[PDB]
Amino acid sequence: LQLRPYQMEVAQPALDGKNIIICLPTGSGKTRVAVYITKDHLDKKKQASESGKVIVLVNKVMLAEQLFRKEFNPYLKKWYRIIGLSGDTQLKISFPEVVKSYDVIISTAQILENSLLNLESGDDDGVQLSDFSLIIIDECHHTNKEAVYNNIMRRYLKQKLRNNDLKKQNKPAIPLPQILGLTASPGVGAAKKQSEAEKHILNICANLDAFTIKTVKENLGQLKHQIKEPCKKFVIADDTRENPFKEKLLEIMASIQTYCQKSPMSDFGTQHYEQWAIQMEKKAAKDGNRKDRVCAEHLRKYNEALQINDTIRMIDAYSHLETFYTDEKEKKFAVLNDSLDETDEFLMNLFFDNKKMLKKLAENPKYENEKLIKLRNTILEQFTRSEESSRGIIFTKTRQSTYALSQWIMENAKFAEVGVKAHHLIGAGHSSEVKPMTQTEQKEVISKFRTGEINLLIATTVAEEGLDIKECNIVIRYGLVTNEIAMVQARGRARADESTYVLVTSSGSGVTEREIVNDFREKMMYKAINRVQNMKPEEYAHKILELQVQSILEKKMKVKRSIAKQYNDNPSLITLLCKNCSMLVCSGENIHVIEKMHHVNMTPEFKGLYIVRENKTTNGEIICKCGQAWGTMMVHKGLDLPCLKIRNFVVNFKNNSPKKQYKKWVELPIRFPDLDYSEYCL
Amino acid sequence: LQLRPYQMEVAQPALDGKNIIICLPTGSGKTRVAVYITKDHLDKKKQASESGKVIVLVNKVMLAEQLFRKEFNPYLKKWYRIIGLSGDTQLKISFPEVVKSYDVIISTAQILENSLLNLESGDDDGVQLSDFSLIIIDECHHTNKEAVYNNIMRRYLKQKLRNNDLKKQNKPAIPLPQILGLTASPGVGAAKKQSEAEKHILNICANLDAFTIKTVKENLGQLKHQIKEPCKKFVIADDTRENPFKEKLLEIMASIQTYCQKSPMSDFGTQHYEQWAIQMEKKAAKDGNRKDRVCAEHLRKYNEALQINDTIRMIDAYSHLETFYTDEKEKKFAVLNDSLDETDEFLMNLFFDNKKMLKKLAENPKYENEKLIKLRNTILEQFTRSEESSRGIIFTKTRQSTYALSQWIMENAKFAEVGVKAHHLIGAGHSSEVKPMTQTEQKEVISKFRTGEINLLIATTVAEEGLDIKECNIVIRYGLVTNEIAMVQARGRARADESTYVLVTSSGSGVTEREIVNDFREKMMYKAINRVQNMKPEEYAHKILELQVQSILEKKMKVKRSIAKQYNDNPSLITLLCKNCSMLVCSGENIHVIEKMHHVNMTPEFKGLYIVRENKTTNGEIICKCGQAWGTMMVHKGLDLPCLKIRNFVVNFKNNSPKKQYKKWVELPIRFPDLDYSEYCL
RNA sequence: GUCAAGCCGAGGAGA
RNA sequence: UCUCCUCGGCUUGAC
RNA sequence: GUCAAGCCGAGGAGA
RNA sequence: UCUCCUCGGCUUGAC
Ligand SMILES: [Zn+2]
Ligand SMILES: [Zn+2]
Repeated sequence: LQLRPYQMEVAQPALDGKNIIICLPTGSGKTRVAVYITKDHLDKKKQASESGKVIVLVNKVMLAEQLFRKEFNPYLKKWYRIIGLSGDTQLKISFPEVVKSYDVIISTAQILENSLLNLESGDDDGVQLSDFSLIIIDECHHTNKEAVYNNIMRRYLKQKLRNNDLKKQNKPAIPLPQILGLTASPGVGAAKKQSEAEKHILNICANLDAFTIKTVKENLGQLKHQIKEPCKKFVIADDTRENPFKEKLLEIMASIQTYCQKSPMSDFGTQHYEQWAIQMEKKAAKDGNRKDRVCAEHLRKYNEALQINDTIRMIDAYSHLETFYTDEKEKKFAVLNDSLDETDEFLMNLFFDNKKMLKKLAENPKYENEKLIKLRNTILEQFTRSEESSRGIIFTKTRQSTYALSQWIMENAKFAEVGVKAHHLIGAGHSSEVKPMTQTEQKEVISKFRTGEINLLIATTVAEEGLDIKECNIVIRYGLVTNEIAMVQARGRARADESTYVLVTSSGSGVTEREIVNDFREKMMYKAINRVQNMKPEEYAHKILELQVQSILEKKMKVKRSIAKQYNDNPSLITLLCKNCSMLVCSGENIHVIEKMHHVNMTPEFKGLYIVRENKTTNGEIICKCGQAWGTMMVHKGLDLPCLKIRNFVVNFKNNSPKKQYKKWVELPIRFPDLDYSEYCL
Repeated sequence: LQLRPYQMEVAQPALDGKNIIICLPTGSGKTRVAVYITKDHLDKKKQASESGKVIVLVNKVMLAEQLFRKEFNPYLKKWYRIIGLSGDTQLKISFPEVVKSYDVIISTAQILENSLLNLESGDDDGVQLSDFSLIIIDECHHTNKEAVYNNIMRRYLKQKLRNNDLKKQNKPAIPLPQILGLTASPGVGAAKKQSEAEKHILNICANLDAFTIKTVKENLGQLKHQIKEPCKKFVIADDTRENPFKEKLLEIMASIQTYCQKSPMSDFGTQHYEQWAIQMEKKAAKDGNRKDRVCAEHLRKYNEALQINDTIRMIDAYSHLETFYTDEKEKKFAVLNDSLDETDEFLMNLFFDNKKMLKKLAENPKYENEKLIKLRNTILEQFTRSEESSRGIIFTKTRQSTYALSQWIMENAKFAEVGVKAHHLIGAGHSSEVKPMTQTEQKEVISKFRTGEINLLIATTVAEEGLDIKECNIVIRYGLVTNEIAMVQARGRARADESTYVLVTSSGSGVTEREIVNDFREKMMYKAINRVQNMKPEEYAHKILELQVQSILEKKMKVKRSIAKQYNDNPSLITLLCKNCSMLVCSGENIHVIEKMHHVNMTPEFKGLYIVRENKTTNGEIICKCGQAWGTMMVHKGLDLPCLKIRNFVVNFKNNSPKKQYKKWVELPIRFPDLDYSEYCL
């Protein structure tokens, strides 16, 4: 085992109790300190002949795998038992046994939280914090209002308050395990005033029951000498192109609005216009009136097209619009086949013509963009001066930006002659209609980029966290900004001597202000850390107890308000109607539930009312006669049961029918019966 | 006849209807209970003057023979007629007559299933379950998703649902026979949560229409007193040798990969690397490109060599590699005789040299292994302390492990001076290129080991089931684990007072976790058995009917999806090409079928295109000009017809030719004509 | 009584 | 989906 | 080992 | 409240 002087200095208090936090810059070997502390604690327990239980909590499965593979297991594999859990991992043994089997655990917090909830509900034995002797948390800054770590530590704090009550009343008390937290930047919860930043840091400490931040001061110099600082670069551009195509799109906007006779009262292409369109569509659906709901949806689509145009070339906005409208036309063709609306037909007659005109206009690369040209100039100069040693990382905002920029970079032959290789990267969560990337695909891309099979990697906020890469020189941000914590993490991910942290932005975005404020929050955070390290121990204890009570009572009354908050036992006392068109779809008696998860009806009347879409190229889509999507087919129990999304339906109570929208099955108060499938048999 | 109090307690409900299950530990005389119940049922039928038909179903022919010989026949031979059937037995009488002749039957389930299928298809009269009056099933735990017992009981459950429909509609109904099931551990279908284990047990009960598990509780104590528990032992070793030879093999790996310019992206020696190699070879064959398919195959061979090295000494991996490459060289010599490829010749020039070097290096027993040394130490201490009373049983994973360990144990003189005698044992199914052991050979080895002619018996999963041996003290597992059911059966096969259940394992394998989880699943299974025995009879009936409908509908829609699932009447509309090399081999017009089983072509053009290998020392092998194996010669009809394996060929449709691999004759949609051999005559 | 070949299906373990 | 292991059934043929 | 679907919760940014 | 992005957990199913 190897340790360094500043590591001892920071970790010295933890060696004897002192449940504390640790904050060190990236690449400081925090995991090494954690493993050393765990080994010391286990040795002390074995010498003392008491049970030694250690758990490590991480918010990312990849982090758990990396910790169990690279650093944690190899050092301590021989002395004790080690294992790493996760949802992906097949927890075939159990959670409780691995707790009372290995004496050392690595896992995501939510697994432990689920075990605790099972224990309190009595469904499973689960485990209690008292069964442990040491908790280690990674990325403490995520411990906040009601995150998972915060739930675990709220449980611990309730136990500690119970112990406080007993000590002055009953001598026996439940022992509480030591708590160690790790991070690099504890962060600022939007607190601007340095006093508010101090309050935020004290809240973080109280959430962990931390005795002190305990940052390195004496040996700090040597640490600073060992760590290096990259180089920055700012680049700003102004928008003056897009006039022809954008003006034509705005003319289409105006025509549609005059058809609807509506006043947006806001500049076109802003998310406020999207919000207004959503509100208008919701109101139209609630009132049951047509001619505006479908028009509101189309206005929303045109607004999204205008936004993507503002951010991306005309061809991408055209592709989005024509894909959506080709899907709508396929819906209309299917509706005609199984068997004319003034709004739909008016819009479509306007469209076909304007779509042909915009196809003709789209073949005009004279005014495509300038930010992309400037990006090309940047890319080429840095990669040419790198001479094949450029590990380019691109950060953008959305999925479509990544896809389109990767495609158009591959199209360009200048990068090809330079030898650049570009591949895109995105998250896992399925959303935005875009194909998510599987964790296996993520790992494949990262491995290719590490070994050099990929020289240019387009990514999103995922790259800003994790993604341990040996070399990262040219890290460019294409008009985005998240916060000081992620900003510092990304700027520290450029782990190379001559690394360019380049910010390619539009003049409108004030990212320079945010980076300046981030550096100032960094120095303010260091100052607040020094202050708290210099605050009175008694006052520090009083304030941490204060914020502990804050959190405890907040959670208590959150449960109080959310005991039920919605109670009604009315199995079949509503009518569900279609959204775009108002016809009786179902009632509360013909519908049934599966697994307490999926809602579906199987009555032949339902069968002979809807329409089925040929699956896009088993789980085929199901739609209405007006083209409104109702759900998807499912194969559970073997029956081809059409599950439906309540977001696409509307509700009407039999009592008074105040039409409203739910947007989610759980949100509504009433309950639907479980699918007792004794019927449908033969 | 002899019976014991707990046997009456468990079997009392079955004496009057109550189609149920029974679970008792090994050596509890379950067969005695079954024969007593059968005698009681027959006596009741004769007193009542109604036909009494009893069938016994077993999944192993040896089990049927043992039951008919030792316990079942002798007790009841006088009162009624008894017989035991099996595929090995010459069923010259018939199935239906023995059903309506003996009034008592012992057989494998598949015989009854085939009779039922013949009856439904109308080809043969067959028999129906209504013709029976009592079914007894052995090893109920095998009754699962779609095993044979599950098919029989699905037929029975469909009949029962028909009867349920009639009772409320038509008074007359088809009588259903009583059902009795037997086992020792009903098992857990991977269900971890105790609720999921309860669901699995309820599914098992529903599959058998069981009214209750009916386990012994009152007299359980006496049973526990009568049965004894062996002693356990764990031993773990770590791997640090193999560096020279393994490093040289990995250098060969790297050279081959650089020749192919491929990135495995995974640690060498893992089955994932084998899967990737298989996928790459399949892709190469599909695309018709060479230089990678043969290279992929050789990479697979080297991976297998590395795995066997990791598990076994260097000499075994060398023997495997040199045998395979000597076969390849014999193929090449034959190809040269009947008449140079860059990949083959490059690989072979690399090989000859590296093979000579590895021969020179192989004579180095300084770092052969440590797990084998530890195994030797174990073996010697237990056999020395046994003083010739050691019935050693060794469990391993594969055929080659058994062969090599037996050979190397016989080579060692320490066991020889101790007087140890070692013989290997394997299954019957032909696979892995290894000579399978005939059931006659199996019986010979088991008889020799029982009488003491063999003191050490190396075996595989076969030994974990059946293999009734009087004495078994030292049962050692050399790095393997299957499940809780087989674990408990094997641990109960150590039927002696002082028996050592020894687990010799590598530190990597977590067999200790699995055995702990197996004991915990045992107690959880007992708890679930108690619960179901304490569940409400009405709720129990409802849930069993629920799962019965589950299974019935699942099978219904499985047939629905598998009515045909692949339909095409195109006698000669494809071209079959060789796999390793892409040349036209045959078409769909020149090929013919025999017995609906064997595929072959006899055109002289086919004759003058392939090559024949001298049979390894009638059914000689047939190969291509590129060394690819095409099939084997056959003598059916008397003609020397070369049958071919579709796994070694590739297909090309005349319409659009999307090259694909079938791997099996049945899987493909099209049909080939029967061999009308009116041609070829004179 | 013994052997060889081929085909079909099923289960378990691992990945 | 792949590997390993196990089981049963069917057909042919030979000794 | 791989894939698809669905559901639940949480965090960050913007408005 | 809406949009965008990210994360984790659960269930099912298939290969
Ligand atoms: Zn509608
Ligand atoms: Zn060939």
